[PDB]
Amino acid sequence: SDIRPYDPNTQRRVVRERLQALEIINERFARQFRMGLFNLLRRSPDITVGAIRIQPYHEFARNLPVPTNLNLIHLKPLRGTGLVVFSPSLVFIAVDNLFGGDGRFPTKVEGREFTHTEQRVINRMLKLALEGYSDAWKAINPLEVEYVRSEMQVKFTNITTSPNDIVVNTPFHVEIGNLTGEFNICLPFSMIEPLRELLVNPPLENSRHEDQNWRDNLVRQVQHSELELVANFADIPLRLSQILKLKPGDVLPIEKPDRIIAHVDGVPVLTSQYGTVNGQYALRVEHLINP
Amino acid sequence: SDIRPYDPNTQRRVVRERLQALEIINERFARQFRMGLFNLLRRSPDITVGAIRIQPYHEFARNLPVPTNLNLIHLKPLRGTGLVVFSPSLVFIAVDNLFGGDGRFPTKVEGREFTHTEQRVINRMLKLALEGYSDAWKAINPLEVEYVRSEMQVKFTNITTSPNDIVVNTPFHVEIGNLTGEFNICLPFSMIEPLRELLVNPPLENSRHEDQNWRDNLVRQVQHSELELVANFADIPLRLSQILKLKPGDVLPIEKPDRIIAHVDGVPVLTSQYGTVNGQYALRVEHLINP
Amino acid sequence: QDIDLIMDIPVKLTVELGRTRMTIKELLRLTQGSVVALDGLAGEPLDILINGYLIAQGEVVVVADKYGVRITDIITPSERMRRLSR
Amino acid sequence: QDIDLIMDIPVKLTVELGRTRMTIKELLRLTQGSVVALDGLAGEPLDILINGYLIAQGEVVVVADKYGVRITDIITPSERMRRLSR
Amino acid sequence: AVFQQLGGGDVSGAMQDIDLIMDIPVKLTVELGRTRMTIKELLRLTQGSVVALDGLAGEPLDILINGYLIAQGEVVVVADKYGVRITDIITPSERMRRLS
Amino acid sequence: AVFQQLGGGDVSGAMQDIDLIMDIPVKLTVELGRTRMTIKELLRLTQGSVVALDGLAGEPLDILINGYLIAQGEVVVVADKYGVRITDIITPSERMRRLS
Amino acid sequence: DIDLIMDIPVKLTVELGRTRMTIKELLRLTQGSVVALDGLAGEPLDILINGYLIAQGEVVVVADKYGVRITDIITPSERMRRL
Amino acid sequence: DIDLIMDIPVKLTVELGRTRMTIKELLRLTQGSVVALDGLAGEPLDILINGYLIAQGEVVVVADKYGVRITDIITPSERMRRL
Repeated sequence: SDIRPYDPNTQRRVVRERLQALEIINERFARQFRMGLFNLLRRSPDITVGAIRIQPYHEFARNLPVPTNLNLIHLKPLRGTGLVVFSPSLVFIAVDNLFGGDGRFPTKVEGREFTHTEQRVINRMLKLALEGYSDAWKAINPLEVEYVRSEMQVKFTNITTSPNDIVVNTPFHVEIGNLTGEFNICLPFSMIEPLRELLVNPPLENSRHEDQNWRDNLVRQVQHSELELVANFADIPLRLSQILKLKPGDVLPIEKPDRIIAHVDGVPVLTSQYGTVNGQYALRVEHLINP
Repeated sequence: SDIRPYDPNTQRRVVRERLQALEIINERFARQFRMGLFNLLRRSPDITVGAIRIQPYHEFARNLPVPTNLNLIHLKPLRGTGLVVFSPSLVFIAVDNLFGGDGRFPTKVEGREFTHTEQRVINRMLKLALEGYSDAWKAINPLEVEYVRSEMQVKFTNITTSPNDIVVNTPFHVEIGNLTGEFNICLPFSMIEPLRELLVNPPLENSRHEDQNWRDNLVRQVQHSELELVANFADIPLRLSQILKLKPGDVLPIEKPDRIIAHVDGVPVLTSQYGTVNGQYALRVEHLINP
Repeated sequence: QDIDLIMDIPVKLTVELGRTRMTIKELLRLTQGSVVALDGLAGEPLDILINGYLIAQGEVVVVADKYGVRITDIITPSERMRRLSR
Repeated sequence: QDIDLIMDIPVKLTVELGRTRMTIKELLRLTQGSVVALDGLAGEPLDILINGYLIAQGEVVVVADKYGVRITDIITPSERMRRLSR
Repeated sequence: AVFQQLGGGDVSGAMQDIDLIMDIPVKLTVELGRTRMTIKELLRLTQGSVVALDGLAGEPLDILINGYLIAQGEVVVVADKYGVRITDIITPSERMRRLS
Repeated sequence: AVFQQLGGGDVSGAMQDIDLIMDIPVKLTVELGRTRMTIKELLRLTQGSVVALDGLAGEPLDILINGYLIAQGEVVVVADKYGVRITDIITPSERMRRLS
Repeated sequence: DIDLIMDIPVKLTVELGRTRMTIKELLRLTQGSVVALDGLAGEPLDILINGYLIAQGEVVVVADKYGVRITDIITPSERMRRL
Repeated sequence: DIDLIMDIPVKLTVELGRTRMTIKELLRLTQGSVVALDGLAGEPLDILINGYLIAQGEVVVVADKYGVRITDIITPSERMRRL
């Protein structure tokens, strides 16, 4: 028997789920970003998509280097705030290539911050990155990507209510010539959760008309399914002691039921007034309990 | 006695069916594609039609090389999405012939992707391929072929709801001079299924008027066939225990039948009110159960 | 050879108005209000069946404002054999 | 095996009008004022339950201008077993 | 007197369409041959005896649905399973030729 | 005479929407196979015996909600846990094919 | 009298999975969606007669046709626990 | 008669914290706000049956599922002090 003391703040919540739809969106975005980078840098980059990592937010934060450009982005209409992380190496490579450099010298990063010119270069790159990501998402679910803010430290973002929240991280590796760099795209699981059934199964070559026809027929098929409806006349609170002495012939007082709740497996569906019709216990339906 | 444990995801569904109508459509399309290729490449290709393979989709996917141009096509009005697979060898041969090459050097493929010019050449070839396929199908069943999307990897298509779905694959081998290549046409069995009786028997030299006259006479011949109609008055649910103690003289309570279902071999055909006419148990037909 | 094992299994019992055999022609021209007969005289006991297998015979009876089947007899196999034979 | 330990724990008792089994179709077209029946004849004792477990049977009685359940009997397990069986 | 006496229900009759009755099972049966024979030879029959059929060998076989002749086909063997190949729906003239 | 006699409540009927009843638990059940068999072989059954099912091996399995057939799926194994993959909602024609 | 109910046909089923779901969940299912089953792999499948559970047994395939081996017949002691 | 109430289901809960607050305080709480608990770390969690306290025990996790070890059952002497 395994029995160990409960320790809070321990990484005990494990939620592993393959995300095929994200697995293809990543390659589509990588292809779009590669040509965007070719268009900008006038060079030939190769982007390798890494394995999607489903990890608590503080793991993602601690693995990041300091300083690193973080780009808070809004993936409307999905409520939340995603993050696009550009490594110092990648921005160094881009600035070197733009400003008359054939990347001859090795990239040197020693905690140096980002100037206004570097920030503008990163904004120019991030415009292409966001356009590519939006186009890639457009195939499955049309989303609009808005860049709201850029930061350099990790403690300024806090896109997760708690550091133990679970986020989805995709690291890409971009190589230009001999130089290499990496950049990540992190989405909080709260944003993805309404689209889990969409992001879980691999996409199929269908149409929106076919999809809506599918659930329509399924909805119609569901209607022909019998349910069990239970009407509760009264709910009287008695102690255990009363129940054991309880014996036939006793009278347990109850209050006036103005309305009768009808529930299916616990969930209330109807409130209706009791009655007798055709020798049967009947209910006069008064109100369907809408949410 | 052969008895082995049930293992899921094993290839246990075998559906072998000769498809003569596809067997002739393949040659018609091959002839059309050969002259189209002669018209384009200004050379003399020979296309050999391979044996049609009826195989699960993941067998077709795994046999394919990487990368390979995949062309998702819509064979409307048939619901589904077919695939036209152009091998790297064939597109290499076509590009070499178009751009000042007598195919002197051997074709070399090392996982190289397809550029925009190569994609445009493949689109030009696929236009002829789709025209030839539509013309070949036009003889048996008039279909319109639409090219919707092209991809390079295998995981982007997913034209089968599940990888174990069954698809029909036709590989053709195209030889130009000493150089050779191949290309496949894959159709999910869901698209073919409504046309199975058409695609199974070899075509006959008849006319649409003759075909419609045929089923018309057959329909008229079918009408003179007696059926067995059974009317169900009531359906009472009793336990086995009641059935054994059940003995003559007992009364089993039944509910009001508002309408009486009339079924042939299980399938309900009529609902009609019971009655007595001419000393016979009669039914006043109220509604034919249309689907 | 257990007995209590299947002593509680439920079965569904059906009762018929009657047989009749009628072709596709008349079935297609049946309209609302049309009347079709059956092979049984009004008065014979209806056949009770389980899983499409003959089990009993009985007719409907009106007691007060309620309905039920009054079983007449239980068919022995010998009778079942002549049922199939004729 | 203590007795006074749980001698005072409270339980909540519920009473039903009746069972009924009705599909999504009729449930969605139920409107205000619509009447739906139950599986019990008007007069049988209602079933008293605790935590969804059968405990008793009794009906409502009017004494003066007040209401209460008059318990008829206590179900032994044997009865409970036939309740599940049928 | 529970059953209510129905009468005068001969309103009209008109074929509606053949899809109202579509998914109704049919009993299809292919017939090898026929032969008119009396009880005389009938009991003379023992195990291993051979009864000649009126149908000539190799002629198209008869196809019936619920015992009603509709078409004439030809027998073929596909994957070790017996199969008939429908050739032609019979004509009213051959129907009566069959009757006589 | 405490209960008040309700009658004439058949006002009308019209589907409202499928979200009034949404968060109601459904009893989903996947079915491996079927077989029509009589009590004859039923008691003949002992421990370790094998009962053949009418369903061919590898065919799509049936999915029911509250015992009502809605869809046909395919069985898959994910992380050592059994799972069905919904393939197609059944048609009224196959529903009746199932009935017969 | 045993002879009468010793010949009657009955419908037998064996269920492979059992899951409880809301309608948000059922509607969310699309084509190709995978639905997890409460039942672990290898546990005895329920065997039902006209919807009535009588036995438990493992899944086995014989001669390319689905089948089930009757591991045990459940005594009504487990029926209380079935609910 | 003991047999009747020896089988009935009942709902069991264990509460980890207890705090008294006004509404200014409750409304002020936002997303991510941390609410302190009067209960010190390591003190026995209350165990309630249908909202009725019967026992006290420590928190322990077994097989990745929450649990509690019954340290003691409170005699009604402590109930006066519970209020």
